Amino acid sequence: SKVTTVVATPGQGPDRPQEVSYTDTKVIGNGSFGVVYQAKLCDSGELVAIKKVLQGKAFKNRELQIMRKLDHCNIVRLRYFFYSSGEKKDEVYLNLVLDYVPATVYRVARHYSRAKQTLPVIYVKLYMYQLFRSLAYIHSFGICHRDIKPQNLLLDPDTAVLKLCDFGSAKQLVRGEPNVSYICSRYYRAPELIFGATDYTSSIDVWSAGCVLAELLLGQPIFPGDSGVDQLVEIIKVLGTPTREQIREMNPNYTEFAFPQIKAHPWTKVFRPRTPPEAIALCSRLLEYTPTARLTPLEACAHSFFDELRDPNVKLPNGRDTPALFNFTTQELSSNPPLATILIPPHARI
Amino acid sequence: SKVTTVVATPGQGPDRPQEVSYTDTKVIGNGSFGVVYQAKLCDSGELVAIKKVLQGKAFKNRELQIMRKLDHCNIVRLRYFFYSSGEKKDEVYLNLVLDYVPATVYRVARHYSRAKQTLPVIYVKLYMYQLFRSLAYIHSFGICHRDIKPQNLLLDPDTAVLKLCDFGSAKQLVRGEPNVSYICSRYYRAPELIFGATDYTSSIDVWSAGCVLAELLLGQPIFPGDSGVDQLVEIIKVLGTPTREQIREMNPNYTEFAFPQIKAHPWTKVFRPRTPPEAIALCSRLLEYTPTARLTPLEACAHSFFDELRDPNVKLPNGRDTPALFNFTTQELSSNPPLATILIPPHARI
Amino acid sequence: VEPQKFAEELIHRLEAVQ
Amino acid sequence: VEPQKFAEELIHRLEAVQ
Ligand SMILES: Cn1cnc2c(N)ncnc21
Ligand SMILES: Cn1cnc2c(N)ncnc21
Repeated sequence: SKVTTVVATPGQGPDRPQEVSYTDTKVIGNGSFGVVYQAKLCDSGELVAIKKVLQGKAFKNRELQIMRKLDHCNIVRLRYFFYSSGEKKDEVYLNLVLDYVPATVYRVARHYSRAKQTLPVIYVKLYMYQLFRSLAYIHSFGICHRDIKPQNLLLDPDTAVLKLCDFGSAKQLVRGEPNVSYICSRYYRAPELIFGATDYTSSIDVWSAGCVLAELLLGQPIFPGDSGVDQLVEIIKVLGTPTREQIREMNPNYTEFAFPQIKAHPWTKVFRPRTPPEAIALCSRLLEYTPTARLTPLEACAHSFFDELRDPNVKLPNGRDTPALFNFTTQELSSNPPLATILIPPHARI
Repeated sequence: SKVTTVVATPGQGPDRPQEVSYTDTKVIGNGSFGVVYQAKLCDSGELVAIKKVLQGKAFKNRELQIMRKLDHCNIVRLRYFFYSSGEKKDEVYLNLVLDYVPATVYRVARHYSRAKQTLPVIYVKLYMYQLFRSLAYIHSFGICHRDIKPQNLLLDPDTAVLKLCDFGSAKQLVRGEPNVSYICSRYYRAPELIFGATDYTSSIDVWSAGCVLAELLLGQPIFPGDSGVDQLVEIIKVLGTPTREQIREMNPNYTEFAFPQIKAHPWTKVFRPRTPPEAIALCSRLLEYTPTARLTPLEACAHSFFDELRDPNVKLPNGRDTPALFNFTTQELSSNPPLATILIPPHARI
Repeated sequence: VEPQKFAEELIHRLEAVQ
Repeated sequence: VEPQKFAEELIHRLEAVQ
């Protein structure tokens, strides 16, 4: 086949460019941000995804910088990166070589939705548990994804391993520094962001994870809507009208407005009868108006809903064993070390 | 209250400006296009919606021109229109005074979706029937809405009358003249448009009406997806991979590509068991790959699914009588006069 | 002006639902 | 280039589903 060679720089390395060859090139994605290709490394023969975006060269790329700093089992790994050309002359293009992952949580959920089936609770636990773990890690670096949603959760069919991807909106949130309110994706945008808050924290990702969980249990997005107001009405229909204090926690500029008082809708009636009580409990501790009242990602991992995954005799529906879910490092537990008593079961510590 | 007076020009009139006063002003909508206010006419005391958009004055407004030409019982009426100012100095703003309508098909469908209920078949018929009638009318003028979706279908709670609104994307399609492919709304975009066709016809609105119908029967959008490709995959999962001929009908530039052959999914399995056979039949005649094979709006009105509405003893769940659904004019039947034999029942002709 | 207008819209919508 | 690339993406997705 047509072999392409370039001098790429390793992702997690001392910045030492090297020759890299690849073939079997084919477009597998295209957006306003750029085109995404699939390729096979001539060396290892492994499949990779090449995300090509337009770079000004005069400004550093935030995504690249964030990625080159990440190294976790639940985060898409950045193999190499390099510059080139392609669309419209006299312009530099940044190419991100990431590991290729077959499916996404979104596509799997879709299969079940049109199959009139509910995703087995076992998978909901496996996926949510890994999502929170990736969140505990990026947050430990003070990094906020700002775009958590099913489409950005890559999955390995066989291993059932989940990897967070798409860091094109990620940013390091410095306590005491403004930030754009119109961030994240529609259905998954925290209430504070819909109210135009500018001093939000990483807790907006936990809200997004809660919407994800709820969607997996419901079979469809829990808070649909075209505009922010629509979104907020969907949220209020479930959580009820927020109190003045909750409103103050989200955006004090709305404290004195007198919103109609709508009664909250019981989480039990929201989901189906056969919904695990622990799932509902976990959901209510994630989808909280007050951002500081939401569970931390590390705390969510310790929640009872994930007890089954801590069972020594747990197995995947396909017979295989569950991915490594207890290899927590010091950096991962930094936020709350004591939790290691629960996060790491006895049959793993020794 | 604070009374505002202006010299507005009547919508369906000989262009004779007059004084108009109104109060009870309050924002009820805001978008990238402009702000929408609600007001009460000092004269009749009737409620109206004022859509204020930015106008260059150097270019005629397509929406205004299209609206001033429309006059139907199933189309939002344009009361008056005038110019003024508001946001950012030295700029002219066009204000559209339209009749105010309380709800939308989207909001009603939403109520049922979170109530775990299915919208009563009677309403599905009433709404779909009126939607097609508004389509038969605008199409008779060679006008294509290009943005049919639940949110643009206004409803009167009591009368159950439906009015099509939002003509900000409407355009007169001249046979043999290019047009933007990225038109309509996501979930409701015809296949030809997703394939980037530029010579599409008004039949794209009929596809959108079919997605609307399917959503009302399903309880959720039938073809979800973030991008076009995602949309197309959802469509293919239901209708099956399109044949070369169907592909040629949509966009000949894709004739020779060899797409994997996926088996169609039976419409019976798509909806729930208790779904009226006539609804499913109507749906399959609307959601057709070949745009020329789709039923015309006037033909859809004659479909058997709407027989119940032609029953002399038909009534609304609230006891009231059904809106005027047989007052078809010559202009409305122009497309296919003979159909008047079915469209207008015996207990109405005389 | 932003809060005031956003609030008005939200209030209008909530009054309809409730 | 547009058709070719769009087609490639669609083919890639369909092969996964089927
Ligand atoms: C769109 N897109 C971005 N990253 C990836 C990946 N790692 N695998 C498959 N697709 C991707
Ligand atoms: C947003 N919007 C546009 N037109 C209308 C209308 N007639 N009634 C209520 N809302 C509207």
